[PDB]
Amino acid sequence: PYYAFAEPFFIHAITHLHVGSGSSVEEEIALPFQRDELGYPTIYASSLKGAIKSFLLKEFPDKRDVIYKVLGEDENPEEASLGTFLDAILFAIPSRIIEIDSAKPYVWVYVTTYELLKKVKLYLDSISQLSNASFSNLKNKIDTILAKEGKNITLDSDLKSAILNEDFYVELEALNNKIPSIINAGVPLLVLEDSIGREVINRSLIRVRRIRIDRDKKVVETGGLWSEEYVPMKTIFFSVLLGKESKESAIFASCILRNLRYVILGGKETIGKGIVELRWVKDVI
Amino acid sequence: PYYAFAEPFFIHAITHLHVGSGSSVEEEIALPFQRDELGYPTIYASSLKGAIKSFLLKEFPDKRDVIYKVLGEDENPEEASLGTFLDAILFAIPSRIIEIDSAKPYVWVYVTTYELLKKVKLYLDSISQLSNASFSNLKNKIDTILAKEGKNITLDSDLKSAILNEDFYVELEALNNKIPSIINAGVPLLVLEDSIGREVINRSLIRVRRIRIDRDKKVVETGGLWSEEYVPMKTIFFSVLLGKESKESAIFASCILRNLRYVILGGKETIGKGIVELRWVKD
Amino acid sequence: LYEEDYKLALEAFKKVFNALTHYGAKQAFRSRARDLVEEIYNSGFIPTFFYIISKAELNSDSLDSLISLFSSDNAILRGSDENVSYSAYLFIILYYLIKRGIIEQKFLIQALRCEKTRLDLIDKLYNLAPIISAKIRTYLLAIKRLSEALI
Amino acid sequence: WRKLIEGLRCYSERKREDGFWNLVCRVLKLTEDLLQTTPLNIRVKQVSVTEDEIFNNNKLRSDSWKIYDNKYRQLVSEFKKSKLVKVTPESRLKLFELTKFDKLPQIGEKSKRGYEFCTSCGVLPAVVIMPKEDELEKKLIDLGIARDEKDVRSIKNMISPGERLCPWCLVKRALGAEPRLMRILLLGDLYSVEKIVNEIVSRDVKIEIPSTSDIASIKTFEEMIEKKNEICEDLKEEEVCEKPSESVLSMWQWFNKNYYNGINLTIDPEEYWFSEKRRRYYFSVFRRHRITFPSPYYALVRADSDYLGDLLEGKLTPYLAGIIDSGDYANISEKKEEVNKLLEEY
Amino acid sequence: KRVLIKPLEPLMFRSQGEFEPLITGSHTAAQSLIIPRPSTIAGMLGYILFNKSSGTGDWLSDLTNLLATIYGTFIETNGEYLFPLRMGNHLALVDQQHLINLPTLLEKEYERREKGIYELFYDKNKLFQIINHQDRIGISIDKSTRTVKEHYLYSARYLAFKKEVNYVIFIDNDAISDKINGKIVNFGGENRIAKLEVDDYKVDTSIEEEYYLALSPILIPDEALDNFLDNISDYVAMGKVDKISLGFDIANTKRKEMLTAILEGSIVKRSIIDFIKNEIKNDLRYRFSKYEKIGYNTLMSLCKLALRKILS
Amino acid sequence: STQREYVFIPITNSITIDVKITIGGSDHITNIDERGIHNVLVITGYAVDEKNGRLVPTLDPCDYVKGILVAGTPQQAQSNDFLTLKLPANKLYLIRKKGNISDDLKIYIPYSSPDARNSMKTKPVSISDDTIVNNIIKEVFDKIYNITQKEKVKIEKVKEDIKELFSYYALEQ
Ligand SMILES: Nc1ncnc2c1ncn2[C@@H]1O[C@H](COP(=O)(O)OP(=O)(O)NP(=O)(O)O)[C@@H](O)[C@H]1O
Ligand SMILES: [Mn+2]
Ligand SMILES: [Zn+2]
Repeated sequence: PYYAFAEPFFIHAITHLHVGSGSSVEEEIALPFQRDELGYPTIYASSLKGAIKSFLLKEFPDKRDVIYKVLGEDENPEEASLGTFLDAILFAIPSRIIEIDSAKPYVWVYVTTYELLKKVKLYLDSISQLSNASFSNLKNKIDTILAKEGKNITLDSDLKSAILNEDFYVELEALNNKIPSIINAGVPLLVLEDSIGREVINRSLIRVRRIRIDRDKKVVETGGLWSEEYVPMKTIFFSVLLGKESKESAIFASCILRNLRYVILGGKETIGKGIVELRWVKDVI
Repeated sequence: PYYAFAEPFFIHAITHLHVGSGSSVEEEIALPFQRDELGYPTIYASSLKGAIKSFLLKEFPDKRDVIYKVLGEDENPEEASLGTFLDAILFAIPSRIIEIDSAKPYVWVYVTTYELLKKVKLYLDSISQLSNASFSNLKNKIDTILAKEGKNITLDSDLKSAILNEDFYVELEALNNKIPSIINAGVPLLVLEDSIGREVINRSLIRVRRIRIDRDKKVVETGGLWSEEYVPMKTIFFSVLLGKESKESAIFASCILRNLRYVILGGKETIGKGIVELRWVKD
Repeated sequence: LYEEDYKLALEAFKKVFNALTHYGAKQAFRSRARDLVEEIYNSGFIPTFFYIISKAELNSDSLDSLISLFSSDNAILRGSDENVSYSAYLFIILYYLIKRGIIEQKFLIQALRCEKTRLDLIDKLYNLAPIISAKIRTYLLAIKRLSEALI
Repeated sequence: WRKLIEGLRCYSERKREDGFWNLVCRVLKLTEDLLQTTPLNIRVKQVSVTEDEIFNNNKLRSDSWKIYDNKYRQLVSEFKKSKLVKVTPESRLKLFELTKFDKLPQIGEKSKRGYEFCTSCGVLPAVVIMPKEDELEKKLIDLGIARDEKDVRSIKNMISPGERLCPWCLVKRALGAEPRLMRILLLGDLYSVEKIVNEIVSRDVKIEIPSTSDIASIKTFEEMIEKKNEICEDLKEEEVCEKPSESVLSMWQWFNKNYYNGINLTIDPEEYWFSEKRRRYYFSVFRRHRITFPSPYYALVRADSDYLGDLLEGKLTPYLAGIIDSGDYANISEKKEEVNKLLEEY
Repeated sequence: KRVLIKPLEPLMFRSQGEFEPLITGSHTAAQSLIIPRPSTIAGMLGYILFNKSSGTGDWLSDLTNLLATIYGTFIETNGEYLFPLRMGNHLALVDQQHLINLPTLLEKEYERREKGIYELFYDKNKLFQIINHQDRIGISIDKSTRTVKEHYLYSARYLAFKKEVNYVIFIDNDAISDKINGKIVNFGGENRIAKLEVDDYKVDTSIEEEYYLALSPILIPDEALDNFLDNISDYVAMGKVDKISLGFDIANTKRKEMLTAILEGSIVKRSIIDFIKNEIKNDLRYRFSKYEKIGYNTLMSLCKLALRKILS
Repeated sequence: STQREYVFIPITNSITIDVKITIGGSDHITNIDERGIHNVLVITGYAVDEKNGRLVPTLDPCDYVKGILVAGTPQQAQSNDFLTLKLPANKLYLIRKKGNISDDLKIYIPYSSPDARNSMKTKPVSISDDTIVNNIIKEVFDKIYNITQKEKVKIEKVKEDIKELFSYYALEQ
C-alpha cells in the first residue's frame, strides 16, 4: 500500500462556489471558474488543500501538529506532507428540466456525462492499487453505467424525454430501472452523451454581471463592471484524500476526517460563495 | 548481450503531471515542465528512473537487492546498473475538439505532430530488428503515418474538420481506409502539421497561477504569486527500458515489471500531480 | 497562427473610435466589445449575429454608408442611435470574413444587393458559425482590449 | 613566480604548527618539480623602429608623424594573429609518468580510481585529498593531514571536508590564508625574499575574505546589527553577538565599516543559518524578530568596456557600435558616409 | 568501413574532472564535450567486443587488441558532413567547402583576416543550428524527508541535437563491422544511449598538403613538450592546445593518463608530422602506435576528405 | 562515356541557355532528389562576370565559382573560350556527394579570358531576392532537368538549399 488511507469523497455545493482560474488566457468572462482538460469545471487540489487546511487549522486548534504533519508546515518546512489531495472532478451538475410525460414531474435533475464518469473510474482504479481500499460499490455501479456509453440515460427515474436548461431536448433510456442511486438523493441522475452534455453543463454554470457603485452618487463607478462565473448549488464534485503511514495519519483519518462536514472553498465568500459539504464515500455508499 | 532485451512502455497520465525543471525556459511560466529540444514536454530519464526506483523500493522492500542491481546502489555505487530508461517523449496529448462533421460526437481528441512520431519511430526502429522482442506492427503503423508528413492527418476517423482547443480550425483527411489504433483508448488520434500541431499542443498544457494566502487576514502575501505548468491528465509519453543480460534482470522483468501499473512521477504530489499508469507494449 | 489579425484590425476598423463621435454610441461601442464577446461564445455566434442585424438599418444607408468603407476613407457614422454605430460592426465582422476568405466579396457584395440573397448569406453564415466563432475570437478580443485601453 | 613560491615555503616553515601551514610544508616538498612551472603563461610581442624610418638624416620627416599609428598596429596585428592559438598553462606540465605510474604524492586520502581531480581546478590531478564530512579526526590523524586535535580545526578552517586540491590551487589556498606574501611580488627587486617573511611573521594579521555565504547574508547581518542586543539577548551564547576578539580587518569595505557594531561578521552562514543541523532554530530566531530570512543568492556582476582595443587603435567602432562593424574596416571604402560625418564633426 | 553512431537522446561527454557531491555546501556541475574524444568511441567499441582473458594492464594494450586504426570522428547530419573548427576558446562546426580558403585566410593581412575568421565563427558556424547545450539540473532525495538532501544538487549541460545527427568514424577491419552492426550501446557518460549502424565506404588516405585539420586530439609525447611549446607557430595555425586526460578505464576503475594535446578543430601546419616522428623514442613510439590505433592522431586536409594518421 | 559542363550561376539570368536541346545525353551526375542539390561543385581561383556573362578569374581560394555539372555541348557556336579538360573524377571536388563517380570526366566551362582593364573589385553576393530566384525554376532547373516537377513536390526545400548552395565573387565593373 503506497497510501495508508484512501478517502474518496463528494463535494456537495451548499451555495454557489467560485474557485478562480489562474491563467494568462484571455477569456470572455473576467473571472472564470477553474477548468479541467475537457473544459468542465474542476477544483485544483491546490485549492482544495489550501482551503481545507486553512479551515482545519481553526476548527481543531489543538491538533495543529497532526495537521502540520499531514498537510505540511507553513512557513519553515522541513519535510514533505504525508497527505495528498486529488483534483476535484465534476461529478453531477444540476440543470433545470421540463418533462413531457411524468407522473410527478421534476423541475431540476442531476446531469453527468460519460467522460466525467471515466475520469472517476480512473481515480478509483488508480487508488485501488496504491491502497488496500477496494471500492467495489462505486466501481461496479459506475461500470454498469459506463456499459451504456454513448446513449443518454436516466439512471433510475422514467423520463424518456426532457428539455434540459430550457434549450436542449434529449431522449433518454432507463438504465435498467434496476440500479440504486449513486448517492441516495431524491433527484434522478441523467448520464448524457458528451457532446450534448458539454452544452448542458455550460448552461448550468452561472455567469453574473457585477458592478461597483460610487457611494456618493449611486452610479456605476468608471471601470467598476465585470462578469464572474459561479458553479450552482447542489453541484457534486468528486475527489480523494490520500495519506501515508505516520500515526499522525491514523489520527487524521479517524479524528479530523470524521468531524469535517462543512468547509468554505474558493473565494467570494463575503458574498456567500464557497460553503460546501463533504460526504465521505465510505459513508454515502 | 549488452542490452539484449528491451521493454517499451506508454506513460499514461492518470492525474496531471508536473516534472519540474526549475525556471528553465523563457516563457511566462515560473515553474515549467521538463522540455525537449523542440520545446515539447519531456520526462528526463533521470527523473523517470529515480521515481520508479523509489516506488519499487517502497512497494517491494524484500526485492531491494534485485532493484538495487538493476537500477543502481546508493553507496558502493561501483556496480553499473544493468537497466536504463530512455527519456520519455510526448506521444500524444488530449485536445478539446469542436468537431463540425462525422455525425459522431467527440469532445476531446488525441493530438500529435510528426516530430513527435519521428522521435517515437527513432526509439522504435532502434530496437526491433536489433533486439529480439517482436512488435513490428506498431512500427509499421508509425511508418505508414509518417508517410503523410506535411498535412493534418486524422487516424481511425471520419472527422474531415474540427476546431481544436477552441482556437484552431484544421481540415483533416483519413489515412488510407482504416488502420489498427496505436492507442487502445477508443478516442481518435490526429497527427498534425508540425506547425499547427505545436500551437494546439502548447494550448493543451495547463498553465495555472498559484497563490500563498496570509493565514490570518485571508489575503495574498506580497510576492506570493507564481505560475506552474502541468501536463494534462490522459497525456501519453513513450519510453523504453533497456535490460542488459543478467539473472536478476529476469527477476526484474518477471516479478516486478509485471506488477507495475501505477507509479508516482514528478513533483507536487500533495496537489496530486504525479499519478501515472505504465502500459507496456506487450499486450 | 493568429498574428496578423492584430494588423488586420487597424485597416479593418479604420474608424470605430474617432469619427464615432459625441461619446454616446462612441463609448457605447465597448458594450459591444465586452458583452458581444461573452455573448458570442456563451450563447453562440448566430444569436449574436441575428441580434446585430436586427439593429441594422439595412435600407441602402446601412448598406452603403458601410460598403463605402471598402474603398475610400474614415466614415463619420453619426446617423442615429446604434444602427449606423451598429452597421459599422456588421461591417467589422464581414470585413474579417472577406479579408480571411471565409466568405468572398463577389458573394458578399452580391448578397447585400438583392434582398433575395441576404437570406442565404445568413443561411451560409449559419453553417460557418463554428469556424467563424473560433477564428474571429482573437480578432475580436483585439478590439475589445482596444476599447478597454483607448475607446 | 618561483620567488613567491619559495618565500611561501619559508613563511610556512616559520609555522610548523597550526596544522594547515604544516600540511602546506609537507606537500610543498613533494611537489617542487611540479610546482616549478608557473601556473600562468604570458605572451610577449615586440616591434622595432629605426632612424631609417623617422629622419631625413637631420630632422623629422613627413609620414614620420604616422610612424606610431603604424607600428602600434603592426604590434596589435601580431597579437591578434598569435591569439589564434590558445595553449593552456596545464599543458606545460609533465604528468604522464606521474599519473600512469602512481608517482603523484597522495598526501591525504587515496583515490580508488588512480588519482583524483582538483575540485578547485578541475583539470589538474589532486595532491591534498580531504576525507568527506562523516568522521575526520579518526581519519585526518591516521592519515597524514594533521597531527593532533588542535590542528584539525585550523586545517578544517581553510580546506573544507572533501576539497581535493592540485598543487597550484593548494598554493592558492596557502596564499589565501594570509595574503601578505604578495609583497614578494608586489615590490620585487627592492627587499629580500626574507625581509618580507620576517615582517609578516612579526606583525601577525589575519584577514577575512568574504565567501558567497557572506554576500548572500549581507542584509541579514545588516538587520541583526540594528537589533544589537535586542536580538542578542535571545542568543547571547553563540558568538554571533559576541566580542571582536582579535583586530581582524579586511578589504571588503562593508565588512570593514560594520565590524564594531555588536555582531560578529566573521561567522560562516554555512554554519548558522545555511546549515542543516541549525537554521530551524535560526528560522525561529528570525521569525521572532521581524528578520527577513536570507536568500541563498548573490549577484556576480561583470562588465567590460566596448571596443577599447579599437579605440586605442583610434577606430570608430567605439563611436558607432553596431553601425560600423570591425570587419567593415577591411575595406572602409563602403561605409564612407557615417565615418565622414562623425569624423568631420569631431 | 564507416560506422555511424546515432544518439537516441541528449548525450554527456564530460569535459572536466570530478562530478559527485564531495563538498557538502556546494553544488556540482558538468559540461559535455561537443565531439566525443576518440577514447570514448574506442572504449565503447571495445565494450562491444570485450574479452575476459587479456591485458588488464595499460588498457590500450588489450583495447587495441580488438580494434583497427579508428579514424577520427566528425558530424554527419543528413548525408551532409560537418567538421569541427577551433580557435582561442572558440569551437565551431563548419562543412567541407568553408575549409578551402582557410590557409590563405589566416595569411590575409590583419583586418581582412580577422574579419574572415570572425565571420567563419559567427555566421558560417552551423553548430547552434544542429546542437545546443540542454541544461539538466538533477537532485537526490533523502527518503526520510522526501525532500532534497543537503545541497545534493547538480547541473549537467547535455548535448541536444535539433535534427538527426550521426557521429562518423571509419574502421579498417570488416570482421569488426559485421559484429557490431545494430548494437544499442551506452555511448557516453551518465547512461545515455546511441545506436551503431555500419556501412562500407571508400576514402583515400595518402595526402600531404601544407595544412591539416585535426579530427582528433593530437597527443604530444611529453618529451617534445618544451621542444613544442617554445615554437608553437611552427606547427598549428589556429586552434587550442590543452591538457587532457585520456578518460577512465573500466576494467580497472582508474582515471587514465593526462597528456598535452592539440584539440580537434585546430589547424596544424605540416611541419607537425615529421616533428613528431623525429622527436619520439621507439619505446614511446610503441605506445603512440596504439594511441593512434584508437584514433587520437587523425588529420584531414582542407581540400578533400584526406584521412591521414601522423605516426603511421 | 559522356561529357559534362560546368555552367555558372550569377545574380544574372545569363543561364537561360547553354545547350541546344532540352537534355540530350544519357546520364547526369548532379542530382535533385528530395533532400538536396547533390554532387554540386565549386571551382576556386575564378570569378563571375554578372554582366557580360562568363568567367573572369581571380586567383585565390578566397575566390570561388559555384556551378552545376550538366551533360551538353556549349551552344555549338563557341568553345573558342570555353575550357574543355578531363580529370579522373577524384580531382573532381564535389560538394554533397551522393551518386556515382564516372572516373572519365569531360567538362565544358563558360569563361572568357581576364582581359585586364579594370581594377577587379571582386565582391561576393547572396542568392536571394526571391522575385529574382523563383522564375529560375523551369529554365535553369527544368530546361536541362525535366526530372523535377515530374516526381518532385519537394521544390521549396531544394529551393532552401538554392538560397545558399551558390556563392561567388562577381566583377561589378
Ligand atoms: N589595445 C589594448 N590595450 C590594452 N588592453 C587591451 C587592448 N585591447 C584590448 N585590451 C584588453 O584585452 C582584452 C581583449 O578583449 P576584447 O573583448 O577583444 O577587447 P575589446 O576591445 O573590449 N573587444 P569587446 O570587449 O568585445 O568590445 C580585454 O580585457 C581588453 O580590456
Ligand atoms: Mn572590452
Ligand atoms: Zn586546482
